[PDB]
Amino acid sequence: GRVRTKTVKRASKALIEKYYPKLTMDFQTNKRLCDEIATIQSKRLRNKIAGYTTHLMKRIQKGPVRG
Amino acid sequence: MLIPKEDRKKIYQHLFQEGVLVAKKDFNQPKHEEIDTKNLFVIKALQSLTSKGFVKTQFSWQYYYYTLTEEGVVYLREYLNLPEHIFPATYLAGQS
Amino acid sequence: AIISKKRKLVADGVFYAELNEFFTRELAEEGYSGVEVRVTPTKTEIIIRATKVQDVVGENGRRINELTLLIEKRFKYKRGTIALYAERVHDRGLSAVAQAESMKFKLLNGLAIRRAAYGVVRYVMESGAKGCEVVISGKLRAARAKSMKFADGFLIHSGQPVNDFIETATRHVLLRQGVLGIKVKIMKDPSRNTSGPKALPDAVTIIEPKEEEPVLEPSVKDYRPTE
Amino acid sequence: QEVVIHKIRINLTSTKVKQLENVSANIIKNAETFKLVKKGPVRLPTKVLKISTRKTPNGEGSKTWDTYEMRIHKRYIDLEAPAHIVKRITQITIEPGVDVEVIIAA
RNA sequence: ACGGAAGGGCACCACCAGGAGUGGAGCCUGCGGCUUAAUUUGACCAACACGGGGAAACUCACCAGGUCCAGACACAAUAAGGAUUGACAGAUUGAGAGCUCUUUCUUGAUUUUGUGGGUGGUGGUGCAUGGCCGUUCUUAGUUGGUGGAGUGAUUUGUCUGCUUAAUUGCGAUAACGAACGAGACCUUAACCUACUAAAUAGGGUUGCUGGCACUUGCCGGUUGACUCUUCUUAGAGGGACUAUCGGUUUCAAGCCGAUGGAAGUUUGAGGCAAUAACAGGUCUGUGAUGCCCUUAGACGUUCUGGGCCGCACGCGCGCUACACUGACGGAGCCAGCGAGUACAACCUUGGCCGAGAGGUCUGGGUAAUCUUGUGAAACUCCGUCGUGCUGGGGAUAGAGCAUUGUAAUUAUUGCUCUUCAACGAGGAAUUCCUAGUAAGCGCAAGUCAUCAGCUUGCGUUGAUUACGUCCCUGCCCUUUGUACACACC
Ligand SMILES: [Mg+2]
Ligand SMILES: [Mg+2]
Ligand SMILES: [Mg+2]
Ligand SMILES: [Mg+2]
Ligand SMILES: [Mg+2]
Ligand SMILES: [Mg+2]
Ligand SMILES: [Mg+2]
Ligand SMILES: [Mg+2]
Ligand SMILES: [Mg+2]
Ligand SMILES: [Mg+2]
Ligand SMILES: [Mg+2]
Ligand SMILES: [Mg+2]
Ligand SMILES: [Mg+2]
Ligand SMILES: [Mg+2]
Ligand SMILES: [Mg+2]
Ligand SMILES: [Mg+2]
Ligand SMILES: [Mg+2]
Ligand SMILES: [Mg+2]
Ligand SMILES: [Mg+2]
Ligand SMILES: [Mg+2]
Ligand SMILES: [Mg+2]
Ligand SMILES: [Mg+2]
Ligand SMILES: [Mg+2]
Ligand SMILES: [Mg+2]
Ligand SMILES: [Mg+2]
Ligand SMILES: [Mg+2]
Ligand SMILES: [Mg+2]
Ligand SMILES: [Mg+2]
Ligand SMILES: [Mg+2]
Ligand SMILES: [Mg+2]
Ligand SMILES: [Mg+2]
Ligand SMILES: [Mg+2]
Repeated sequence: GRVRTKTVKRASKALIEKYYPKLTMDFQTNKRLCDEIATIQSKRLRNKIAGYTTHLMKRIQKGPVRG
Repeated sequence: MLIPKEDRKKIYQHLFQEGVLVAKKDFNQPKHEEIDTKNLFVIKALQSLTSKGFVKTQFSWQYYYYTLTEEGVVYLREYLNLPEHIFPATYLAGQS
Repeated sequence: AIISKKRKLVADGVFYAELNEFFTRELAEEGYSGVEVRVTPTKTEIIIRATKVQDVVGENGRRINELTLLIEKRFKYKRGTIALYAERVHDRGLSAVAQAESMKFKLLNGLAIRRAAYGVVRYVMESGAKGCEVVISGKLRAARAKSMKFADGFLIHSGQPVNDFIETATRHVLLRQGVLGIKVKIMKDPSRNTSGPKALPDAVTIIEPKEEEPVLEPSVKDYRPTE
Repeated sequence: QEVVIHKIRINLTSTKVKQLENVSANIIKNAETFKLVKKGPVRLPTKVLKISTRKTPNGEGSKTWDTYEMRIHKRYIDLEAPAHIVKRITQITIEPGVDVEVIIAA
């Protein structure tokens, strides 16, 4: 039952829309980028944000996507 | 209350001398502390003085906090007939 | 004084409860807010945060003095080993206790319930709060009980953000027909909440990227060599 | 003429962590500043002071309980150190909440 | 709102497949009824081992009695040739109570008797109230600002679909932006041969020794030294985000599987937990409290004794059992939560006594130091028993020995010997529960001077059967109908 509610999806969308040249395919590098370029309070939310950012980046790499 | 006048004298002199009391709500105890008399008539005498309008009382967690107002000081001074230039220990300027 | 350390800490807590409730009973007319008990090697300092600091001190500084005396008898302390200190509240609007007592006082003078509650909420959000809420429960102009809610802004309810930001106060008011219950909740500004996190758990801030120019292809900018 | 080492011991208590750890760190830094030999801030099992209590003041309602608790952290420190500097350390850097106690043990 | 109307989803307080049960027996406890001077009372899914309700005194609220004012203050009134107080001894009393009397003696303006008033009340009213908690409701549901439709109550936003544990998202759109709830968040349980460290935790080497072997080795003892942090601790951090891959999905949200992992059910378990509401409970927790009642031979307070435990009967949590997968003897010997004395007397080691409960003498521990490695039970190994209500079961009684207690009879509780009852796996019916789970087993803590068969926690041994459904009982959204709105009671 993992659905990744509003906050992570919106934050990842803004992260991609403002930092696409710096984002990569790897989860760990994007995790460090999420740490440095954004002030996520906790770290579980940070990991979820980085994971959805990686998923959206992979979808973009496959092709162009809506939103 | 029927307080023998010497125990009441002790109550009054200690109260005027330093101004404050606690007087645990627990009645029937043998001796009230730093008074060497029964707590029961300590509480009753302070209640009578408060009814007169000389002691402000404040009950919280069974410790009957007592403080002397200015009219209380005047009444105690006249009753204990002490010279009129001495104030209770509260009035002493023990500031910072 | 020898006692088990866990019991000593429990006694320290119950002593703080002692002091807080006693000061609530006494300095209620003073807009009492809170008490801090600092323990030094020699003195047991007791800082009193209240609104009317100058009246709390009293004429010639006697009131505080007599208050000190009571404590020295309540806990069998020694002269000099304990000393009070009166301090003005940093901002009386933010503190729930002071607002609850003040609007209890306003209720005591027969002021309109709705007017007093809305004035309190307006002042609280004038102080910079990120949300205020007031529950007034009781016999509001009727024999049957009823509860009125006056809220503005947003108030969270779950997670220690309930403990971290929003502060609450509960008070009883005695009237000529019954008792009114007052609950006051204020969610402070998280950015100004020092000594802790400075945002909500789900508050995400993204740094705006810096804009740069890429056209410089060869650009071999030689520096002076060193050896 | 206080050259005799007192092999003194500094122990701590609190219901919180950050202030207690800060006080211990300042104590260790002060000890290092004057070239003091020590045993580090040895951690002690946080004693969980727990009380279970029924929520209903009147017994009516579905059986629902709660558990309030604190933790006490101790983190005692002992020093094979000179006299005056150690005491001066004890009477400085005190934070409300954390309680400092000193045993000479000499 | 309801439907024995429809669509789509959920829930072991529902079911299927099951497990353990309860309901049959005895007992403990809690209700009802009866009885009684009183057998004090409030609750009747969401009352009934609940009010922390394991009450011998106190508790206390009930009953038969006996005390006292702890009736402030103001005024009047007596009154200093006595307002008054107290008492030895006797009658009286249960009392060594000057409570009441016999006599007399003591005491000094605090008092005494009337008015106002005030206090005290586990007195009444939770259908006057607060606060708190419970429940509706563990589900995912609510709300307002501009904007659209309605004269309007209202409605759209809050939805055709698919997905999710989720008003969780993908989206489509007279809706756009938002707020509370959910999630996020904290505690806890894992993983850390990565950091910091440790005589209040452990380990190695080497000392100084004990024994057995004789080869330099094994199992030990020492608060002797040096050294280390793997386990034990606790701080800062790391770690998991469905990561990679393969399927399936308007190819989007997402689902399924495998692999690597410590961990892939939201990683497990929890803590907070929205709007609206109940005439749900609590005046019996509060010096929270409005009103009413009482306020002197008192519904105040205290003392003595009794009761809250009675018993023709019914019901609700449980405990011990009906035995062979067992009972009884020996022997093995394994935990984690705790807790523990100061103005009081706690946790108790160890040494002597006693058969045991227990007693005594000393010594530690205000606590990772001492109880304590809580050497706990179930369990394991070897024997006795041998299908016999039997060596099961241990209720009901008789006698004795001790402990706590001012006080133990109406057996407080523990121990020793004996009688050993019902009980043959328990009808209708009904309860809880899908992994370290249920179940078995005990220990600690709260009640505690003494007392648990209770509760809150902890750990040991540890499964069968699902991994689904709307059939019963309900819950969420939508559509529809209604003569219902105190709403199908
Ligand atoms: Mg929220
Ligand atoms: Mg939450
Ligand atoms: Mg059922
Ligand atoms: Mg079944
Ligand atoms: Mg059974
Ligand atoms: Mg039965
Ligand atoms: Mg029966
Ligand atoms: Mg009865
Ligand atoms: Mg229910
Ligand atoms: Mg009993
Ligand atoms: Mg009695
Ligand atoms: Mg009784
Ligand atoms: Mg009586
Ligand atoms: Mg009462
Ligand atoms: Mg009610
Ligand atoms: Mg709710
Ligand atoms: Mg409109
Ligand atoms: Mg609507
Ligand atoms: Mg380690
Ligand atoms: Mg895929
Ligand atoms: Mg969870
Ligand atoms: Mg009452
Ligand atoms: Mg009474
Ligand atoms: Mg009873
Ligand atoms: Mg029950
Ligand atoms: Mg037998
Ligand atoms: Mg152990
Ligand atoms: Mg037999
Ligand atoms: Mg009980
Ligand atoms: Mg299921
Ligand atoms: Mg009608
Ligand atoms: Mg009908």
